[PDB]
Order: sequence, then structure tokens, then C-alpha cells
Amino acid sequence: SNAEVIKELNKCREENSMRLDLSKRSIHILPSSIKELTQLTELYLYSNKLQSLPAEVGCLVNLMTLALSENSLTSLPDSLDNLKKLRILDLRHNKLREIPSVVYRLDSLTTLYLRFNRITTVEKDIKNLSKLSMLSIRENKIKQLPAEIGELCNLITLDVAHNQLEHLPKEIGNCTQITNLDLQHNELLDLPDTIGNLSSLSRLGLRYNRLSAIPRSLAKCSALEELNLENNNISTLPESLLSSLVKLNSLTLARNCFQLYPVGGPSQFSTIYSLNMEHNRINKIPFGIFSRAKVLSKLNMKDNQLTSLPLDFGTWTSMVELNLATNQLTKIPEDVSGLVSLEVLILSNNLLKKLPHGLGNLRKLRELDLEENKLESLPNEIAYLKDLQKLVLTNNQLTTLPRGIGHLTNLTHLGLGENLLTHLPEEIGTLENLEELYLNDNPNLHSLPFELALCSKLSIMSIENCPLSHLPPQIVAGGPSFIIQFLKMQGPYRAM
Amino acid sequence: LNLDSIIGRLLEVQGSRPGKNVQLTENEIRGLCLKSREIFLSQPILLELEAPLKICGDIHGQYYDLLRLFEYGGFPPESNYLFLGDYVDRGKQSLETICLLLAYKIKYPENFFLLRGNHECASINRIYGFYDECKRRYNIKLWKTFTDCFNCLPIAAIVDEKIFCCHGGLSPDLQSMEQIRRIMRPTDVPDQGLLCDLLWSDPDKDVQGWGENDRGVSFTFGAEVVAKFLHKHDLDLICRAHQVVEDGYEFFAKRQLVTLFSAPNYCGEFDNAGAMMSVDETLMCSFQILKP
Amino acid sequence: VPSDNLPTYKLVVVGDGGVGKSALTIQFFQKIFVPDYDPTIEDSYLKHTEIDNQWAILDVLDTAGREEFSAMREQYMRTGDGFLIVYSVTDKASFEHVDRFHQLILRVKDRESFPMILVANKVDLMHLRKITREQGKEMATKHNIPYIETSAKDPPLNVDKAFHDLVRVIRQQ
Ligand SMILES: Nc1nc2c(ncn2[C@@H]2O[C@H](COP(=O)(O)OP(=O)(O)NP(=O)(O)O)[C@@H](O)[C@H]2O)c(=O)[nH]1
Ligand SMILES: [Mg+2]
Ligand SMILES: [Mn+2]
Ligand SMILES: [Mn+2]
Repeated sequence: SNAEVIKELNKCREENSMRLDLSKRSIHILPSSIKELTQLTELYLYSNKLQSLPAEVGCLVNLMTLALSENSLTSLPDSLDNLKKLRILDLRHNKLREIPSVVYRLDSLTTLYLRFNRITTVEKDIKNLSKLSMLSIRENKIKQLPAEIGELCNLITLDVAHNQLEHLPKEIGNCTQITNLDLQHNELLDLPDTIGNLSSLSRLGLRYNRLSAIPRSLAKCSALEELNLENNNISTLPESLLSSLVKLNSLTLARNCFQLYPVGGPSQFSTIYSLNMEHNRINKIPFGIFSRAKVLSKLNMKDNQLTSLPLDFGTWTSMVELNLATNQLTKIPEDVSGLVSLEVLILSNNLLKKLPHGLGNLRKLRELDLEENKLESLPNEIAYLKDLQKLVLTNNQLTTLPRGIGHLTNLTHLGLGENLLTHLPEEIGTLENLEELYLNDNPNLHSLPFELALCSKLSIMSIENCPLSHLPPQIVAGGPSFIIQFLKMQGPYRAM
Repeated sequence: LNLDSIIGRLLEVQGSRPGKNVQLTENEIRGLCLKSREIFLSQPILLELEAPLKICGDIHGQYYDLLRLFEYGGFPPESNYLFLGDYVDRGKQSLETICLLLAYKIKYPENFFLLRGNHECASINRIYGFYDECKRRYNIKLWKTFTDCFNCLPIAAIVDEKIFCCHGGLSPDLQSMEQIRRIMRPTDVPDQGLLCDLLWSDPDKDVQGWGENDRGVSFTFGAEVVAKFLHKHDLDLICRAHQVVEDGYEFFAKRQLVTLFSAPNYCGEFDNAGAMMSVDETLMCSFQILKP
Repeated sequence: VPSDNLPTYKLVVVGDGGVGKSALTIQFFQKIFVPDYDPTIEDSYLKHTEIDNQWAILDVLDTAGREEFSAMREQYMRTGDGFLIVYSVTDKASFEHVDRFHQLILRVKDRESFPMILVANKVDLMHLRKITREQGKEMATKHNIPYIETSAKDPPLNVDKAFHDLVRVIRQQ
């Protein structure tokens, strides 16, 4: 309401308040009487409909915060020149097609946010803003940065993610106080060797670019806590990169061009807790590669070219989560019994026809995903997986379940769809915690055991494309809730 | 990726009798998915586009009907395109349809745009055909590769500050455009909330405000909702799809909203024309009717 | 289908960097878990939802936890009707800093007490957990505020409950 706006403006000069909050008021045009309120040090105009700022704002010469996020601004008045104490300028979510020329003259600025505009260029005048400790210009259309970026020697955070950069000026190396360098989602073909000059660098966003290699000088950025190269064109790493990154907690090589593990042997993996190499073309895991990876607890090899596992994979005793999905494995060796700490084992989209007896020794296993294999049976020893909560067997060749399945009393999710099941064992009735049971697309499943009625927590059951011809047609046409009620009422457990 | 060769073979069957497949290799199609996926993520989830632009509604895998659309409108890059979703399911050649669209997206990424429809969703296109077609002609691994790609599609577009486009429609929760920008990708489509409603909701003339939707998902919204939305965000038009309309397109709320449907004689059950909307340099629209 | 003239509750999520404020918020609104870390400057979310059969509009403001991202945080907090104070159970320093955020809220709002819930996040990470449930209930009792454990990771734990309970605190004051 414009009535309220002018009312709040009078209140401000009446109280002589140093802060004016006009956010979220649907303001199209700011009244020129704001020129009166020269005591202001903070002015909040965010979340309005401003297309321009009146020149009278240049009269607010004591402002240290000018907050304009989420408007429709297409420029700024040259009168902002007078705001010689301005420290924070927030211009996110506007419609600027360039950094307004007056912003390049606001040399007192330390904090400048330009996210989500339409900017294509950063002028050499950016060197005027030499006191900037935070520059964010992500989500624009910038293709190049000027060499003058190197004159922002107080920069702590530089965020140029979500642009169209093909290169970084080598002068980035002169911004030696940078701890956050955000370059993800650009078109970067390389990094400058001067990136090693940023000895305080601790967060480096590189994912979704076009990198073919990482400079050896990155080894100097020994405060890096994560290295995430996801979605680039990288196939190797510089010789001593990873062992030099002594604080590395996580390494992501996903969606690159890897065919082999990076050379350097086991010491490269001594500090990381997680290794993600999904979506590459890696054809083997080297013998002994994790012999020094004492804290590595998560390994993701999904969607590679593995046809077998290394001979020592039973020694991966620190592993808690293991994803081998979408490879070409034909067997799992009996030595799997060594992974007694494993909690998540993802094996979907492989060529497995059977599972080893040693599977029964995975005493901590909580999730086992085997969808889209060729499994013709399950070993009797799966009955020993007492921690198991989720068992996914969708799209396999199963004809029966072992009766021992009923010993998995912590199971909540059982996926049996798209199999060859002719019946469910009566022992399913001791799955006291079962909540989701998927039976869809078992075309020779003509009946269900009355014991299914003892699964008191069952709330999702799918039975589409099961004939279930031994049940009344009206009941199976009514769907799972009718089937279960029928099993309760017509079976021996109705009183229960 | 041999992009021009893929496009050539996809266009080779132009003129032939409908139904004739195009046998791209598995590695070619997965390459289309991977390369378009990263381009989708390199661009905003709320696209800001400029006219001239041709806007098309549902295709639903009617590949030869899509080839006719490009004949009337001009094959890229002769014209710029925005499609509003629902490329797969129902039709007979979902694969050829999506592959050509992805190839054009990779080839002309600044001039060709694809929004997400409610069928660009694994839980939906598992049921209505695309999964079956994938498993028939290739394999499940490829279908899941498509899902990774669909999960990255943008959700809405605004053309020249004035035309707001999405597949489904408005949401009770949509109060500022930056809420759409805060939708993270890759993502599945949720059962309810903003992203659901943008892909699932429908206008309705008999509803005052918001009403429940016969589909069992999301909402209906009335003409007064449309008017207040346009006024709030200083827009002139909502362009959406998602509902088959007899004459290819249908105005709503005194032409403040248009429904576009580009799949003529949809499924075979409906005797409907398709249509596209051409937007010129001055935001003047024109509607081309596509005969069955 | 929401009702008509609903009240709006402005909920503000505060806490140290990396504790999961944004992952909780995004799980709550978009129903996914975002695994990659992107520091927040400021973001907001809005939904219509029914809590205890009363319809509400929840406007949720997600704030910066990293020091170098924290420009304007006081002003954004100043507009709140209630707060989630979030710490990570794997991050001792984030738990210690609960007192600082509790003090910041009362000073910004100029009140001796104010609707707030203590949120102990990332409890799915059993083997890294450093702050016990006991320490957490103790911190909450010290400040006389509710305590809740959450996980933004699938399957999410108590995410809707945390936000809905904060609205209850606001209503019930
Ligand atoms: N295991 C697990 N990880 C979580 C959980 N919540 C967040 N994370 C992860 O922890 C990291 C930080 O989460 P985020 O929500 O960005 O933290 P924040 O509090 O918003 N950080 P900031 O204050 O800088 O904006 C992300 O990698 C996120 O996926 C959780 O409940 N469990
Ligand atoms: Mg955050
Ligand atoms: Mn649709
Ligand atoms: Mn449709």
C-alpha cells in the first residue's frame, strides 16, 4: 500500500531512526521524500517491484547497507556516488544487463551481491572496488573476467558459478586471501597454474565445467577439505595431488573420463572418508588400493566397466556403504564375508545369477539392493541378516523365496516385483515390521498366504499384473486393501 | 557425439508412412541424454526468453506429428522453439521424439528450449508407455539414463517479461518468481507442492479460486486467480499445455491464458487438431492449426 | 485445498554453517535431500499447509551460517515470528554456538523469551555423532525451549514435525 509507505517514511524521520525497512511492500516507485531521511545507515528495499531508484537516494550519504534484492532494477542513479560509506550492496534477483557504471565508483564497498541478473561483462573498472572481501556474481552470462580481478587483493570469497567462463585470468593468483573460490557450472577448459598461489583456499567449486586436467600446483592448496570434479573431461590426476591434500575429506571424480584409478597407489586415499567415481568407464579396482584408506567408509563405483572385484576386496573392513550398481559383475566372491561393518550394499544392474553363502556374515547390513540382475535363487544364509531393513529384488528370475526369509524381523521394505514367483512362503507372516511389499508383475502368482494378515504394519502393497486367480475376482479387482482384508477375514488369524 | 549424423538419420524418415522407427545406437542415445543433461543444468530453471519464438504443447511421442510441426514452423535454427513438456508416453515413437528434441537442444542450445512436463517423470512414464518402449527397443539402463536427464529439465519460462509458460499451471504456493529459481536439480517431481502444481494443475471456469483436481493430484484454478497473478507480476499471458483441446488451443479468462496442445488426434481417441503459437518481435501471437 | 484469509507465520532457520539448515528447508518444501554443499546468503520459501486442522501460510527464511556470508543476517532475523536453532550432532562447535544464537535472537527481538525450537540435525550419521541426545536435552532445558532430533537425508526424520512444532509454539504462546 502506497499509503502505508509514505506513513512509514514519516515515522522514520519522526523517530529519527537509523534503519528503514520497506521490504515486501509492492513498491513500484520510491517516494522522493526519502531524501529527507539523511540519518539512515541501513535501507532495506528488498522484495518489491522497483524498476529504478530515484536520484534522491544519493542524499542518504551515511548508508552502509543498501539492500535491493528481488526487484526489477535495470540501472542505478549516478547519485549513488555520494554514498561514500556504503559497505553492503545487495542486487540479487534483478534485471541488470551490466554492472551499473556507478557501482564501479563505490570504492568503499566490501560486500557486493549480483546473483541472478543478466550481466554479460565485468569491466576493468572492477579494480576500483579494491576493498571487496565478498563478490558474488553467479547466475549471469559472463564469458570472461578481466585481468584486473587480480587487483581485488582483499577478496575472501569470489563466486562466479553458473556463468559461461571458458578461462580464468592467471592474475587470479594475486588474490591471496581467497578462501572460497566458486567456479562450478561454467565452461572452463583449464585452470591457471597460479591457482597454487591461493594458499588459504579451502573451498573450490569445479564441478560442471570442461576441464581436461588439474594443475599440479593445486597441491599447494593444502587447506582444501573436498575436491569435487563431477562432470568434467578428466581422466588422470597430477602425480602427488591427493597425498598433498592432507585435509581432504571427500573426493568426487563422478561423470568424467576415467578408465583407471588415478596413479599414486594407496597413500593417495589415506584421509578421505568418501570416494565417488560413479559414471566413468573404470575397468578394474587395483589390488591393495585401499590398504591405507583407514577412514574410507563410502565407495561409489556405480556405472563403470567392472567385470570382477579385486582379490582383496574382503579386506575393505572400514567400508560402510558400497555401490557397485550398473557394472558387469557376474559373481560376488565368498570373501564378501569379510565386510562385517558394511551397512549398504548396492548391486543393482549387474549380471548376478546367485549370491555367495558368505553374504550371511554381513551382520551390520541394513540395505541390500539387487534389482535388475539374473538371480535364480537366494542363499539360505540371508536369514542371518538380522539388521536388514530393505531388500530390493525387483527384476530378477526368482521362483521362490527361502523360508528363512521370515527371520528378517527388522525388514520394512521387500521388493519382489518383476520376478517369476509362484508363491510366497507362509513364513512371511513373521515379518512383523514389514511396511512395503511389492509383488507387481509376477504373472504366475495365483495366490497369497493368509499369513500376510499378520504383517500388521503393512501399508503399501503392489500386486498389479499378478493373476491371483485363486482369490475372488471382485477382491483382487478391489486392490491391495481388499485383498489384505480378505486374508484377515477368511484365514485362521481373524481373531488376532 | 556425432550430432549432425544423428539428426540426419532422425530426419531421414521424413515423409515416410508413420510408425517407421529410427534405429540409433544405444551409445548415441545415451550421449544425447548426457550432453543435454549438462546443458539443462548450465541454464536457468526459470528460463528468460526473447521473441520471436514458436511455442508448442504436448507431443506425447507422435514423432511424425512433430516432424509436421517443424515443417510448418521451420526446422531449427530457422525458428526458435519452446516446448512445454510431455514429450514421451501414449504415442508410438517416444524415443524418436525425445531424441530429436534433445539433439536440437544440444545443437542449438540458445535457440531451442524444452520445459518439463508431468510425464518427464520416472513414476509416470514407467506406467504410460516410455519404460515399455525403452525396454522393448533398448534396455532399462537406458530408460534410467533418460530419467537422470528429465530430472534436470527447466520448469518454466517467461518470454520478454510478459508471457509466463509452464506445462500445467499455477500453484497456491507460487507467490514470487524466485521460488521457482530455488527449486533444486536434479529432482523428482513431488506428490504435492509448488513443483507438482507447475506440472499438474488445470484452469477451470466453474471454480472460484482454488479447487480440487479430478486427476487426484494438485488443483484447479479459476479465471480470477489468473487475473490476479497477471496483475501482480505485470504479465500479459499464461501459456500452458497439459490438456487436450479440440481445436489445438483454447483461450481461458478472456484470453489471459491459453492452453496449447500440439499432438493432433491424440491417442487416436480424440478428434483434435494440434496447434502452436508463434510470438513475434512485438509479442503479437498467432496460432497455427495442425491438421490430424 | 487451502482455506481463505490465512495468517502467515514467518519462521527463520539459524545456526552455524554446514549444520543442514538448507537441506532441512529443501526437504520440507521440495521433498528431496540435496547432498552437495552450497553456502546460503539468504533464501525464502512459502507454502500453504494445515497444522492441527488450522490452515497456515509458512514463510520460511533460510539464513547464512558461514561468517563471511552473514551480511544482513540480523535484519532478516528481525522479521521472524519464531526460530529453528539448528546444530549438527557431528559438529561440536555448532552445538556450543547454540547459546550465541539464542542470545542473538533475544537481543534482535528485544525480548526475554521468544518462540524457538532446538533442532539437533544429522542424527542419521551414527558413527560420527559427537553430541549425545542427553547433552541436547540439557541445552534445551537450560534455555527452556523444546528439543527435536532431525535428519534431512532420505528417509527424512522429523522434518515436518520441527517446522509444524514451531508454529504450535507460536500459536500457543
Ligand atoms: N547425512 C546428512 N547430511 C546432511 C544433513 N543435512 C545436511 N547435510 C549435508 O550437510 C551439508 C551442509 O548442508 P546445508 O543444508 O547446506 O547446511 P547449511 O546449514 O544450510 N549451511 P550454510 O549456513 O552455509 O547455508 C550438505 O552436504 C548437506 O547435504 C543430514 O541430516 N544428514
Ligand atoms: Mg544454507
Ligand atoms: Mn501433462
Ligand atoms: Mn499431457
